[PDB]
Order: sequence, then structure tokens, then C-alpha cells
Amino acid sequence: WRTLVGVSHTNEEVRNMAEEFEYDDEPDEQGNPKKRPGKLSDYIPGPYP
Amino acid sequence: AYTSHLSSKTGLHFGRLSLRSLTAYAPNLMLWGGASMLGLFVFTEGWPKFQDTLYKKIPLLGPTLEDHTPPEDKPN
Repeated sequence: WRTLVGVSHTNEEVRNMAEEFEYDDEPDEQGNPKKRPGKLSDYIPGPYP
Repeated sequence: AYTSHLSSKTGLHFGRLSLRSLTAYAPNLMLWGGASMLGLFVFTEGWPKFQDTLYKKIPLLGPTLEDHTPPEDKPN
């Protein structure tokens, strides 16, 4: 996501684009899986698992 | 009227290096020291720490190195 900033989009625009997807996070204090919205350091996700 | 001796003395030295040879070479060594600093400035021009301390203050050349990218085009 960070490679689109300053090339075809604005920083504030790419952040909104990434936040519409979900990524695996660190497990909580009990060890269960968690999810979080995307960041600029993430990669563009694909349609199939 | 007449001369029967030769008055002389020994000059200060240590090995192959004498005091008279050092005074002859002193002005030239300062130019080499000056020319060595200039060569260092050529090879450290891309170093940002040296840019913010020395090169950015040079008139007509300093402002050239400045980056003016607005924050909205920087990911980091």
C-alpha cells in the first residue's frame, strides 16, 4: 500500500483504501485469534484464500 | 690575513630527516592538508549529517540540496 503514495494517490487516500480490508493480528492475552484493519505497511490482498 | 682552520657546527637532525629539510617542506604540506579536505568533501556530499552541518550553508549551492517534497506524498 505504501508504494502508491506520491505516485498515483495521496497518503490520506491510501490509508482509507487499506482500512477497508481485514488482516490477522497478534493473539490476545487468552491466545485467541484476532483481526485488525490494514495499514500502509501491508500488501494488497487477493480474492482467494 | 691568513686562514688555517675551518669553523663549523652540526645542524639538528634525526636519521635522514633534518631540521632544514622540514622548514622547506612545511608550506607544501599545508596545501596537501588543504587538498585532502577538499577530496573528503567530494566523497561525503550524499551524507545527510554532513549536509545539515556544512554543505547546506554554502551560498548558491546549499539550497540546491534541500528536499521540498510535501508531506502528502511521503508514506513514511
